[PDB]
Amino acid sequence: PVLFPGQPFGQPPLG
Amino acid sequence: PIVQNLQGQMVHQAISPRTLNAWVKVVEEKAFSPEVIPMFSALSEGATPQDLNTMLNTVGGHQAAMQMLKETINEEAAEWDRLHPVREPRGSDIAGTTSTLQEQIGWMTHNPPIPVGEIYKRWIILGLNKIVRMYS
Repeated sequence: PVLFPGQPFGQPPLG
Repeated sequence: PIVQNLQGQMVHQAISPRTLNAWVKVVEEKAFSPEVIPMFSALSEGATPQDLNTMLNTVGGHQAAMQMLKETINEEAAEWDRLHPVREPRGSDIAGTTSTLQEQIGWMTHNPPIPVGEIYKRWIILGLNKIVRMYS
């Protein structure tokens, strides 16, 4: 997904 | 946001601390009553995806709701990608996780616009309508 649970809105993904 | 200035040029301004403080109060007082959506829309006139994520991240203490909002964004972003065969923005670019502010401004002021702020805003409002419904 674009947003993981407990990834802030706008946060680029760690992978 | 992207605003029309006095000369009539479309220019970028940072989302203002005023706006952000108003948005903080909206959420605090009203939680998710019907009128939260009109406030959100009014406060996010011309918003870039960067702006919108700044507003969203101020939301504290509503963890289930904000998860529902993420679900909607992911759904809308996935359908966007599927309907825009594979620079043009992807779903993650519209949501601001993978695009720069200058990219966002570049799309928003493209001729004709690729209005990523308005698109992302549509996704968010869809999400908020589902949350508001749930609190009804």
